[PDB]
Order: sequence, then structure tokens, then C-alpha cells
Amino acid sequence: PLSPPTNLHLEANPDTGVLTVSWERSTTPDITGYRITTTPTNGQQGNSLEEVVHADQSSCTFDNLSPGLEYNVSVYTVKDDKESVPISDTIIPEVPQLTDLSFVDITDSSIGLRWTPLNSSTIIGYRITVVAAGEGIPIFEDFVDSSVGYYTVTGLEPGIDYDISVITLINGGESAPTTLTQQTAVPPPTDLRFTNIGPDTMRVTWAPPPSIDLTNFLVRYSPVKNEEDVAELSISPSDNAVVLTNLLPGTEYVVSVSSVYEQHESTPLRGRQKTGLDSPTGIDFSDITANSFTVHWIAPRATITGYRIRHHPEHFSGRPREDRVPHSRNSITLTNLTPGTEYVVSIVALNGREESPLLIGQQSTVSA
Amino acid sequence: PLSPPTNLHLEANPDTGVLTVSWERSTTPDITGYRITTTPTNGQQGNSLEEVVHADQSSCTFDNLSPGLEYNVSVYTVKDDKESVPISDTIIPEVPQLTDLSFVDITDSSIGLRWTPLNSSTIIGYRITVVAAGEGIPIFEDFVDSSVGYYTVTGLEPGIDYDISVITLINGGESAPTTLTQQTAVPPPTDLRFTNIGPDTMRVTWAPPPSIDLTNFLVRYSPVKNEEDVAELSISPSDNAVVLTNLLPGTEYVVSVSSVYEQHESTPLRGRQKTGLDSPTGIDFSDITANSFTVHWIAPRATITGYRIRHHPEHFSGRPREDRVPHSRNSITLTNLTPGTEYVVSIVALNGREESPLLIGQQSTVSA
Repeated sequence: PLSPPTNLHLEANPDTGVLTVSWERSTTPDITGYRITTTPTNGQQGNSLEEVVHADQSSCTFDNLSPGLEYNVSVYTVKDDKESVPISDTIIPEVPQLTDLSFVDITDSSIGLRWTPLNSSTIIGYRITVVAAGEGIPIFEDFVDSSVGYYTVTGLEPGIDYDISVITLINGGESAPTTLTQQTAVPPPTDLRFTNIGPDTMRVTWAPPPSIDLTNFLVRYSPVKNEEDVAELSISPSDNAVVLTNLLPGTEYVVSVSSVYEQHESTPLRGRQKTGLDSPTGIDFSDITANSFTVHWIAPRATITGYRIRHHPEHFSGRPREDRVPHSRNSITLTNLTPGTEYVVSIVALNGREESPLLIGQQSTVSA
Repeated sequence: PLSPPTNLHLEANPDTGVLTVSWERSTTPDITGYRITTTPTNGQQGNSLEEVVHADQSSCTFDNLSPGLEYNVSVYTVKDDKESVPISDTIIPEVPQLTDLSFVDITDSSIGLRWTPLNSSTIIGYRITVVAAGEGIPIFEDFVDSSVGYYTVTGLEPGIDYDISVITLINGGESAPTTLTQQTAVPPPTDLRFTNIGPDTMRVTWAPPPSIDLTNFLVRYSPVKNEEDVAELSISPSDNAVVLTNLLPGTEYVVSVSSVYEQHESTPLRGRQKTGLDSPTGIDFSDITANSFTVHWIAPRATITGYRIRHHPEHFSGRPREDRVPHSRNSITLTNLTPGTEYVVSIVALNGREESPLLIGQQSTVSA
């Protein structure tokens, strides 16, 4: 009676797909070797594997087991013509499962999936399950190749938690699911337009996201050359425009609109808009004669290149005379005027082709 | 007593800004000439113009009247030291008004404005009025320079008629408004995604426009190489996805989704998607021996570059043997097999890295 092996140990490595079988050697003196069988437990009748090792060996490997199947492993002491009663145990090799599922590109309707594929030749694909933990059903299942580690989930609501699982697929089997939970972001406004541009004012407009139980909108603004100074307004849920007041003339402003929901805020919709030129002020006249007078004004605050001065007799605006004056000047003498005539004089600030609103005043020449 | 002129005629050309004054000459024999005054009617006290012509002349021009002001024009026969009683009439020069307002770029929220500026130096700008003829107020007024003929109106609803006017602005005055009426377009779906791609099937998804009393969605599809054959489905207002069935494998399809409202249809949201490869079919075996057998299959319909054949003993899927076969072949002999062993054989069609689903079958070698 040959003493069987003892302390059978079965280790099925899911990373390598290799089963290591190890044992404690028999206590019988002169043995030929060991015989190791691997057989699926349903019935011995089908395919089985056999490995034979020398007497000094106390381990062997089987590299081709099916993940998910149960196997009986038996080890026999061999003495030439004879064999011990075996030592047996069962093992079920794990179906490999992704351990590095990650979320990236989280928008208000989109979630990107980030995992690293498994280079095992038993793997026919991966199932992606998306369950809305809110009130939706398991709405979304999709399938993918063995050679993908990059999937994108789209068409999601902003106010919902999603359960996202990836299941490793083999032939007639699955891994346990790897699941993660995430809310999508608060949806930002879109399409930022600036209208009604004055020297001190501008109207800001945006397209709100779909139809949401929105709390309010957040509007932030600041000069480009002075990012520090930020003002902030709370805008009504149903409004999509605010008229900004009290702004500096000829100044580029940075504006951003954020949607508010569940205390969170959306990403800023951002653009830049310059205010217009302010008008010259303080028109005045001096040294009136029958055929001439001198016109004065005060520079606007904004940076200008010069002015356009127009004049014509009051009530005859049809064909005015015109002069251009650089920004370094704030007066002009108008000549070749008609005696005893009321004149209308208008001054416009220019920055290239940018124009300020008119400064208008009236002065009469004296009688000849 | 000198006979005054007769049949006074006043013509104020709005295109040129010039007033032509004409008359029938006096019936008095020896006259010096004519004297023509132009005066604003409010009171003669302010500025007025005077033109003097020779005896043979029966017309004169004034090029500097103000559009919108009423003027008295008087013509006097002159005989050296003396003058006739005048012939008088009043005229109000029209404030020029745009006659070529046009609509272009009509989307579902946007209307572009197309007019040609007026090169008159009395014109300080143009007002744009946008009244929703639906239920909205005169929500939108904006202002613009004399040198613009290109404005864009944005942020509009799909189910509304808009009244859009442009008013010519002068100093202390306006033209009559030039008005046009338009509905905006039916809003299209956005963001076309294709999921669940099979050989015969694909899932089409879109983002619907805002929140609208939508009637239904229109889905059209056709192969790229056969644009003629178009199928069409009616999709529920609340659904944003349809699973297309019965498609041809390995074939690029053109798909387009249209929103339906008030019998009109939106612009198509269009993209292209290829279906996957279909599997080989009809696996079979022949000429079985102890260490080999021949495998057969039938080509899939789609265009392929070749096949991948894998085999392994049943219940030992861990480390299968592999062969590549070009598309010109539909059989392979597998050798160096084990006797009395059930084998699992799988065939996959390949087009480069594109893979079909598996065709799987089983064959046993005979006993040695």
C-alpha cells in the first residue's frame, strides 16, 4: 500500500490563466514519480488532462483551464507498476474582472469610460450596463471588442445618479460586474450673445439648457486688464438676458454665465466684449465773429484716435461741412461762415472706424 | 404792378436730398431775374436760404434741407429796384426709408437682416425692432451705425411669427418703419450617435430640441452606394432613439432624423454609419482521424480580408491554437491533435481589425 501525497494545494492565477498544483511528497521510499489529472466535475467521461512528473517534483502547472468551470484535480503516487490512492480537490478558476474602471469626461449628459483590456484569449468582449439609479430602468446595454478600453456613455439627464458597470465576457460565461456611481454635471448655458452696446452698458444673452427645475443663473464680469474686480448677479430662472450697467467706456470685459442647481454650479459659458466709446462732453464757443467762431470740447474717457466735427446752419442739416481733428486737440476754429446765422455743431469721438454718440451744440455768428 | 410767377412746383428728392424749385416765368416784359427763399415754417425769424437766378431761368436747387421739416418756398419776380408779390408753397422732405429689407439665414431661433445703407450725412443710425406677433411684447430694440447693412436677430421661439422693422434715424427724427413678418424654422435634433452596432442592426440616438408640443420624429435611412432606396419611420415625441433592423452587413448607411411640427419638418440631422461584419455560417467537418480533421465553413456576405480560426479541447479553452486563413479559402486541415478528444473550433471573419461574431462548432478525433 503506497502512501498518497498530502496537503494538496490548488492555485488558479486569474492574471496568467495558469493553475499551479502543489503537494507534499509521499512518505514511501522508492517511487517513480507523480501523476496529476485535471477533469471537469460534471462527468469524467469527456476530456481530461494528465501531467506526469519525476519523484523529486512536488508541483506542476496546467495553463489551459476554462475560467468559470469547476475541476477535480487528483494526484497519484507512482511506484513503477503501481499507484497510490489519490489526493483530490476541486477548484473553480475565476473569470477575470476589470479592477481599474475609471470615470473621465464627465459633462451634463456624457460619461467617458476608462479601463485597460485583458490580453487573455478566452475573452470575446465586454458588456457595458448603464442603470439610472434615479427612476429609469437598465436602459442601456452595449457590447464591445476584446481590444477596447475606451467607451463613451451619452444622452443622460443632469439630475440623476448613474450606475455604470463593465462585465468581462467569455464563451458561455461572464465575470462579476465592476460598477461605479456618478451624477452628471449641472448643464451650462450655451451661445453667448452681446447686444445693445453702449459706452457704459451692454445686454448679455444666453440659451438656457432644456427644461429644468432651475434655481437661478449666476453672472460674473470683469475687465480683461483687471481680472481681479469681479461683480456678480443673480438672474431669475425664466430670464435669459441681463443688461449690465455702470461699465467703463472703451473697455474689453470678460463675462461668464453659470447655471445653478442643487447648490452645484454649471461650467461657465464665457466670452469677451468691449464697450463703446463715450462722447466728448462740455461743448463751448468763443471769439464769435460774423464769419467765424471757435469751438471747444472735453475729451471722452475712452482711448480715441481723433474726432469728427460737423457744422451746418440750424434747420438746414442736409449738407454739413466736415473737419477731422486728432485726439491731441480739443478745439477748432470754424471759418467761412454766414453772418447772423445760427449754427449746429456736432462732435464725435473716433477710434479708427468706431464712433461715439454725438455731442451737439449751437452757436450764432454775429451780424455783419 | 409786376406779375408774380405762376404754377409753383416743389420736388424734394429723398435719394439725393435736393429740392428742385420750378415755376412758369412772369408775363412782365423786362425783368432782372427771380428771387427764391426757403424758410422753415415754424417762424421766419431764424435761418432762411435765398437763391437768385437770371431772367431766363425757371428753376433752382437747394441741396441742404432737413428731412422731416416743413418749409415755405417763395418765388419773387424781380425788376431792378422792384419785386412782385410772391408765389408760395410748402413742402416736407421725406426722411429716407430703406426699400430693400430682406431675410436670410432663417433658422429655428435666428433671423439675419439684409439691407443696403444710405450714404446720406443726416443719418445717425438705424433702429431694429423685433415684435413677437405671437404673445410677446416689443421685446427687442437695438441700434446700429450708419455704415451697417448686416444685423442678426437671435434667441427666438420656433412656434412664433416675428415682426421685424428697421427705422432710419436722423437728428430729432425717424423714418416710417420698414416691417417684415417671418416664422422661424422647426428646430432640428442635435448630436447624432450610433450605438449597438451589429451586422444587421444599429441603434440611432439624438438630442431633441428644448421642450416643445412635438408631434413626432422622422427617421430616414439608405446605403451610401445606393441612395435611392430610402426607408422611413415615425418616432414617438418622447422617444429619442430607434433600433434599426434588417440591414445589410458591412454596409455604410446614411441616416437622418427630422423633427415634425405644425406639418412642417426640421432640417435633417445627418451622419453616416457602417454595419458590422456578419459571421461565417455552416461549419462542417470531414476526414476525421486520430490526430487531425478538416474544417469547412461558408463565407459571410460582407467584404472580408480573411478569417481567424481557433481550436482547443472542449472544457480547456485557456490556451487555444490559432490559424489565419485569407478570404479566398473556406476550409482548413487542423493537425497535431490528441486522439479521442472533443475539440471546440471557432471561426471569425476579419476585415483588417474589424471582427465578426464567432461561428462555433465541435468535432471529436477518433481513438488511436
